[PDB]
Amino acid sequence: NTVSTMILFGSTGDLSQRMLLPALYGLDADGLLADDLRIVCTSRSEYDTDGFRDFAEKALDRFVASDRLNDDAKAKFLNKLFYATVDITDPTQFGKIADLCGPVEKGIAIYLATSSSLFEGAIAGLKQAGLAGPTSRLALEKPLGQDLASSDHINDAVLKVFSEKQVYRIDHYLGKETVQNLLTLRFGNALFEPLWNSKGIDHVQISVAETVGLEGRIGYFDSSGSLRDMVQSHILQLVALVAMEPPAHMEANAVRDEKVKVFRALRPINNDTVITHTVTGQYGAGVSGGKEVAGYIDELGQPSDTETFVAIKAHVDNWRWHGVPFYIRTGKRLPARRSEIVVQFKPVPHSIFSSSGGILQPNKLRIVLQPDETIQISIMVKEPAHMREVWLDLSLTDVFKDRKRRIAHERLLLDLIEGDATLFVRRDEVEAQWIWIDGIREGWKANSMKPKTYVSGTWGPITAIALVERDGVTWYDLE
Amino acid sequence: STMILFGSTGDLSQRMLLPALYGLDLRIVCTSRSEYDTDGFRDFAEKALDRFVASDRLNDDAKAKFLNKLFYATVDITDPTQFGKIAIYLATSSSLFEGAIAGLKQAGLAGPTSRLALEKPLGQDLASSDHINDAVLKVFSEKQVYRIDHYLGKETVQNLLTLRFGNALFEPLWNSKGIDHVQISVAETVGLEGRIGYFDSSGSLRDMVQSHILQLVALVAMEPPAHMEANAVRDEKVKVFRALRPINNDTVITHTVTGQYGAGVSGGKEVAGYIDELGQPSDTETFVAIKAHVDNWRWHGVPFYIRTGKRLPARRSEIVVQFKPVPHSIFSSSGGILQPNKLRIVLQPDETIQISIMVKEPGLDRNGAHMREVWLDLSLTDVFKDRKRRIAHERLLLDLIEGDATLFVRRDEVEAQWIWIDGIREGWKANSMKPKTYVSGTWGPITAIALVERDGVTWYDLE
Amino acid sequence: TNTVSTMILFGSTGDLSQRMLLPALYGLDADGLLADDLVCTSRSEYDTDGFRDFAEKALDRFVASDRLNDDAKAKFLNKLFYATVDITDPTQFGKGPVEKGIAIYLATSSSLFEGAIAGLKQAGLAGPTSRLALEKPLGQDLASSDHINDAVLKVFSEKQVYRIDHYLGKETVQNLLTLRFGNALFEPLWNSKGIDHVQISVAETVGLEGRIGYFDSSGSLRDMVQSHILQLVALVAMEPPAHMEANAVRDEKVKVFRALRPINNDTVITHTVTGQYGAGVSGGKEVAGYIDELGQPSDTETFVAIKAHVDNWRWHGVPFYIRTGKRLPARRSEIVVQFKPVPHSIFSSSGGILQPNKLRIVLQPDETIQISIMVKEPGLDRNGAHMREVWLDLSLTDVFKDRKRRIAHERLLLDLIEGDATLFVRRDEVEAQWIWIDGIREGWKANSMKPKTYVSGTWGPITAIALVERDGVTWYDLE
Amino acid sequence: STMILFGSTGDLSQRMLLPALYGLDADGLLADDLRIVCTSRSEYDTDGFRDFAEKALDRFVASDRLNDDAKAKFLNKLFYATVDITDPTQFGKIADLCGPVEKGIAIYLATSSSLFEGAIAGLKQAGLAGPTSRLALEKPLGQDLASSDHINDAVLKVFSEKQVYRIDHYLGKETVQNLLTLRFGNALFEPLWNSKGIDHVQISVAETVGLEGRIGYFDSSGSLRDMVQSHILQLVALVAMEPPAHMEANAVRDEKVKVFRALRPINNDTVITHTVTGQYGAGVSGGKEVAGYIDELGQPSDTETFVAIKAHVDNWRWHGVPFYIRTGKRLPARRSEIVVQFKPVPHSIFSSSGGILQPNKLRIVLQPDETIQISIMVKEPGLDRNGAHMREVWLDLSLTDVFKDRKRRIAHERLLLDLIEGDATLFVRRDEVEAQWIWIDGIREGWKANSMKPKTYVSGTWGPITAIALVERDGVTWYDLE
Ligand SMILES: NC(=O)c1ccc[n+]([C@@H]2O[C@H](COP(=O)(O)O)[C@@H](O)[C@H]2O)c1
Ligand SMILES: NC(=O)c1ccc[n+]([C@@H]2O[C@H](COP(=O)(O)O)[C@@H](O)[C@H]2O)c1
Repeated sequence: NTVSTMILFGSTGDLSQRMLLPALYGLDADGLLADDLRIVCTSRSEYDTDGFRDFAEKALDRFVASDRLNDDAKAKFLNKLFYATVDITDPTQFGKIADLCGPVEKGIAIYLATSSSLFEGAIAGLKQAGLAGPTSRLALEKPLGQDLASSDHINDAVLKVFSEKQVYRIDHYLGKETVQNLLTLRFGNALFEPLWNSKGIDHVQISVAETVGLEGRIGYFDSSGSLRDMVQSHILQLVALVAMEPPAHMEANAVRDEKVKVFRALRPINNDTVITHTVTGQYGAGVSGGKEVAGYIDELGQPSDTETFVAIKAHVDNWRWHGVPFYIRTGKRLPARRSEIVVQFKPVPHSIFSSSGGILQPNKLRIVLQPDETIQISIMVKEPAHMREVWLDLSLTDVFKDRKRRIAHERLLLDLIEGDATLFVRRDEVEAQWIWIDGIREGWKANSMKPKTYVSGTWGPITAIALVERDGVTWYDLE
Repeated sequence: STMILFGSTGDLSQRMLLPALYGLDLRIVCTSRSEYDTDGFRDFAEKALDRFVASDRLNDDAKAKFLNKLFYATVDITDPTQFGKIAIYLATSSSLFEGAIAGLKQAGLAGPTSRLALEKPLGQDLASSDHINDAVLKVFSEKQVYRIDHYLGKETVQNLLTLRFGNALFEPLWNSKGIDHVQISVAETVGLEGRIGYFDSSGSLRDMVQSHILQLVALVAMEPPAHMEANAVRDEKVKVFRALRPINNDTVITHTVTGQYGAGVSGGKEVAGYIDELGQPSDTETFVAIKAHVDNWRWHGVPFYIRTGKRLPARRSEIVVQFKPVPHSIFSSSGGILQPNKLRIVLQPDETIQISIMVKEPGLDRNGAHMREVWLDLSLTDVFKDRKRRIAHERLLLDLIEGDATLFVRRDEVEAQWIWIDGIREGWKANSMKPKTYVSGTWGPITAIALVERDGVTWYDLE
Repeated sequence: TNTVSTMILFGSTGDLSQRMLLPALYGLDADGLLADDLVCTSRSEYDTDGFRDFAEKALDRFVASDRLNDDAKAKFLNKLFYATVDITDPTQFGKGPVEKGIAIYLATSSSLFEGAIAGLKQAGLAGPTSRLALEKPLGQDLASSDHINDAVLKVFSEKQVYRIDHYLGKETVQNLLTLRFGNALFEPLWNSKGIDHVQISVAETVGLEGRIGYFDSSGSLRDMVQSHILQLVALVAMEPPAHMEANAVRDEKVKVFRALRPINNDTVITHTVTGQYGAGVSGGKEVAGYIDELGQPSDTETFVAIKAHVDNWRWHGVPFYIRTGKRLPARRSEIVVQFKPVPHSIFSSSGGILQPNKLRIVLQPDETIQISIMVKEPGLDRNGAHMREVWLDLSLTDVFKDRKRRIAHERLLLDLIEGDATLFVRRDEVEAQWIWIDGIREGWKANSMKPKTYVSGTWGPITAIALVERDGVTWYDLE
Repeated sequence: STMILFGSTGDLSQRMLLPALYGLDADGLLADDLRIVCTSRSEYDTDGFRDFAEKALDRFVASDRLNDDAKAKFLNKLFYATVDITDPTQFGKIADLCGPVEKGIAIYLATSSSLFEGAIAGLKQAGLAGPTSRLALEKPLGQDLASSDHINDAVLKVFSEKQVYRIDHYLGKETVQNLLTLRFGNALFEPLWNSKGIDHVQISVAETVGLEGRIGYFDSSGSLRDMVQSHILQLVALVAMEPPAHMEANAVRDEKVKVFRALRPINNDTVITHTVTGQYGAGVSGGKEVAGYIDELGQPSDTETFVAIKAHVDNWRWHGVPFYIRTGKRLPARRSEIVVQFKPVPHSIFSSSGGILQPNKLRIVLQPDETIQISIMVKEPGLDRNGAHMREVWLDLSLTDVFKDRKRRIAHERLLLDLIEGDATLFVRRDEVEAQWIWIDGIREGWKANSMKPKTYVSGTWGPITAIALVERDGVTWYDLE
């Protein structure tokens, strides 16, 4: 089902230069593209197809890794680069894109790199062009909704023209190689699944932490907040991958179908539940990176009711996971850039050792998705009569230094060209994720909850550290 | 106080025990097959003191102290008058014990407050261990007896129960289900020097499987005690050995393979064959391998693959628990071996724990998407650069000083070992089975290589 | 939510509108479940006004005697209508309040179903106000089934469609999930570890007599395994729904349907068996063979037998033995989960049979759940003491004497007047059912498997007992 | 060979043992050569007291087993000499009474532990002791562990442990014997027999009667010493034991002793929380008005007749699983039974629906009937508007119905035959006894320092209100049919 005609919308955007064109050339330069591939890039600004190509070369030079860069391999990729100045608002403009496009039976992959308000106009023009017709796919990587209603608004109006199979919603997460091995680690190994239940598993937690701020995306970040921005998709995907029941086989939908279910089955957070289970944290002026950094209001310059931090004790309510607290924690201006997963297991049924002897420490498996990728499992070992909880450590980066550090889109981009792709979100996953997330905002918006701030680099609001510790567990911290 | 190390003037107590004993610092009495002087025993100790940890010997004023305080005394072990030339260890052998035990006690008196450590196989047939034990227990106290397994005291052997029972993840699969087979391997690069004749009567099997490994097996297969009591531990090991599937005269043909180290190379030098070194024809098995079966609710149908040898290509000690594979491969044929997870701990050669894991390879939606096996390492001897890599024997003497057997073999344990062992012997001897020569530095007879492979399993090689 | 006062009946002339549907409806109105204000169209044209006489003939001799009463019948007789029309002719179909919902029940054949849609749309009956139910044997091939389904879908929304399987209404079939997931003892055992094989048997003493002509089309495997027995497999293997939802439960069956090991053309010689009932004894009486009863020589199976495999985490490697049969020794539908034997016999072989535990759900004619345990016989023996297998028996027929509900159909039917539809199948379910069964038929046709004769009343072809025998498994029978 | 019944005048001998022996004679499991010599403390001195034994046969033995002709064959194997354990000098009369040493002598002390030691001293003078001689004892085996040990120590000093065959009446009943067959002869249970899958265990011996003619012996001990140190504690070991490798006497025991060694100490502190005591009180029993225990005693009474405990085995398998023991006299019904409540379903797929989904339960009634059954949830049949109904149900097995044919025989006949056989299979070991004794001695001390008072319950009532609350605080209840 590979597509030899693809159209790049929003080609004027930073993402297309920053994450799209470099990924493409990276696929080119290695030969994953059928050389009979058309790529009709479209932007409002005016450039000659040879012209646009020169702009792309700048982007390729300013973004593609130097080792990949080759003046021959760039040129071979540019001769598959064709552009066409078009207004969306005017559907009559699209026909010029249509003439460039390769025959429909070969098919068209339609990337949308714009704003969700701009989505509605563009789809209409394609049908007159004929690009709207089946044999056309469609990817989306935008603020395509903040609540259900918009997402339903945006999706319902799309599903009018295409179908779910045509739609390829994309999550930057799942591009990540580390995110992907997680299914392999759980289902390529038979030790984890026996204990991957409510019994022998005590608490689990997610922490996507970053020192960076909302530098540049502020004003636009102020609309999402950490919870709309990172946890809505990115983090709930981690939960799905870690809690999903296995599919019978590695199918796009069957994999999705289990994640969809995990999204569907979770403890809802209600009005009364939110004060107990939710924590907010804005950023105080603080020194981060050894350099003093300004508060959120400092940079924002305006009153703001957005988070930057979130931390939620979620519950998966399925036979397997019912009653296992899932402790989420994301935020900016944190002590380290370290996204990580810690599964903590229930302690041994009986400590047959002396009370004096080191208290047993529950076995825990830790995976850090970013920046370093490592997998470690806690154990107890008698010391050369005492013990130390010592770790069985492994670094993926050490394991495969040679493998190329491809970009997260290079991979995502091809799945879309190749055929049905499991790394792309579905409406069923999308509606459920809002279901949980939305209420949370409405319930705590209805509760006049206002974020408790911390000085930047403080590890977040004190109110947080107690959400976990009033149940008796601590957030994993390096020592 | 005053001890007696009968056979301290020997290899047993020149590197393994007495050289290690330097750390164990009372007047020290030591018997001697080569009966030298008081100062000379210290001088002989001083050469062994030279063969000790460089830092600990250099730091110790003990080497000066050893010259300062020393005891030597014609052992006269055979003589009823073997004594007078508090606790004595029998660094002697089973033969150098029975008469030795009878006479050493009589000259200085005996009864309680006297040591009783076999420090030996202390038996050939059951009757040997039986008779020899029986005459001891009727003359000592059961608490006084300290049968010694050089291994059990080794710290790496010890953390197993902490490993096994301090960790939730290992036990759910530790079953008949969830384990495909277990694998124990005692390797040495060395041949036999000066011990071949004693070894030749004993056999490799008797020297290591009966004492060094069977305990290891218990530690690996035993059901836990309610609490970590000396007898609570031992009572559950006894349960293991007594649940060992007997090797009949029929089970020996298919389930065992004998070997013998031939002539070859070891490292950068080349060594000669075994019998030629002996100078007399030997039918002793330098190398033996067993397909032991333990039958219990937990394990019935889990093969235990034994392997200890001499002049082996490399010396390594470790256990390979290979787990029963995933009930289903949720992936396509094209990507991933999906090789079974295994837990491996190096023991005597180095202390490390590693678990086999399978991780998806960095990949793009190419036609092939393989997942590679990866291991989680812990260097038990690299994280504890603070803890002294102190010898294993040194600690056991502390337990003797306590007078509580924290780790000494029990008769009800021991008698379980021979009954199984001797059934291999009486049996395969009744079938006229003979040892197979193997090149020095190779991996025993090729008859073994087929023992592992008729099941669909292979031994463990790092490469 | 039906707002429905109108019922549509097709195929009344069949031995189904009389034996099951007409008595079923008798209950729906004789206990206040049918509105007082609340049609009969014949696949075979019949003289009219016969039905008021016909129901008394057909019902009296079909409905339960205790249930039967002179009064209840008159109201039912009045409500009933009878127009003599032909499915082949659309104009006939046109010859019914709009406000009342029209619910269309199709008790004809799959081929006749398309015509009914053809006349309804044109007669004025098909309406958003119309809900249509369809018989279980719809289609002989996935493409034929997909053909009819696609046509109905344009005419009717999926919700209006109510795909019928009578097995899903049988009480013993319904509580199967309650048995499995309302009880924690069963689930730990329900895995590749702890289950040796599952064993299903729908047994029948009666060969088709009137229906042989229509049967010869659909093999015993098509008539029963496609719908009835294949649902049983879902209930006995389906992973738990997080919550019981009509679609999620159907969704999880679909997952089970899709995880069956493909019976190709190479796995048909080894994992399937066909049979045709020869001549023998039925009730001390001599009854004739298939080919005698039906003159045309035929390769049709009056008996089938499968060794199906579910290849997921839970079930990979657990054999599934399915044996629908005609002219068999008994009418006993019965699932027999046989569990893995003790990991070790800590008991001497001489005194121990140590037979494996078996969960036997008897679905008909008697409701009788039971479990088998081995218990020591009471005697004084110094050695080799004997141990005897014993059964813990239950009787849903004896325990629920008070509940007193006669038939599955009345619940399913009433449900269509209610519009619930949880029992009714879903399209995605249907199509995964066919593709698996279609392969088994194609492989035998490509592999030229021909039914073996079995004297009528002998469990089946000798070949079945050997399909189990090679694997050590036997066919459970009361001994 | 030759049997001796020390304690011959005992009511227990009259009902439990003399009927059992008749059954062995009737079935011809008893040698014609074998002769039984009985010494009774206070009555029926004449050898023709067989009539007194025959009286015992009538009021106790089953009619079908009873056979007028068969009695005489048995009674003319009965030889009685009046003897006093306290005076050794009269032990001789038991000797000079058949008892050829080569045939050998099987000695039964239906006497109390206090009388145990004295009887042994007479036998050694009589030449009864040492070779060719066995020895049986009884359930109490001493007031305390030191008390049992002092009597114990001298037994092994006199006969080799091979020859002591201590009797725990429960171990040997067929329903008690099957337990291990239940546990390890099937694969269904053990997946869940752990601290994951189980809510709690419940062992309960109930009795409609009080103590009559047993009161003087009874007020020395108490119900826990009477039917717990030996009986109910054996049952606990069988329920919680890790399986043996293969079914050998010591292989079974060595794990049972561990279950006893595993149990957590009640201690002085836990008794307010884990111990409930009762004193049988005047009321109804059997439909009859029966007298209160103190009034029957004729003296103040500190002994329970009822106890209820929250036992804890602290091993890998059972750590933290409460075991609710409850043995009583004048309880509403006679019925020994075990109820395993399995930990409830992990999550409910039909949580919205009304039905409770009660936790599964394995019920084994050892007495008075023999029965195993299983709690399962199954959907209630209904036509449902919206919402669903689920009713719990029982999978039935009446062992007696399954094997009615095989003769039903007294546990003692199995227990006694092994004695002549010289078999220790249903006979307790000293290590078994000490572990049971230390636990009991510690609860008794805890009761002593806290001065707990048996709390009076009515006759025919479910014990004291104190016991119901101890079960209630967990949420657990007591199984009561209906
Ligand atoms: N007893 C029955 O007649 C019965 C049973 C199961 C399915 N069906 C199917 O429903 C329809 C019934 O038509 P007849 O009543 O003419 O057989 C057909 O599609 C038939 O194959 C009938
Ligand atoms: N039913 C019983 O009498 C019974 C039950 C268990 C043990 N015992 C023991 O047997 C002897 C009974 O003697 P009495 O018949 O005088 O009660 C005592 O040692 C007693 O502890 C009696």
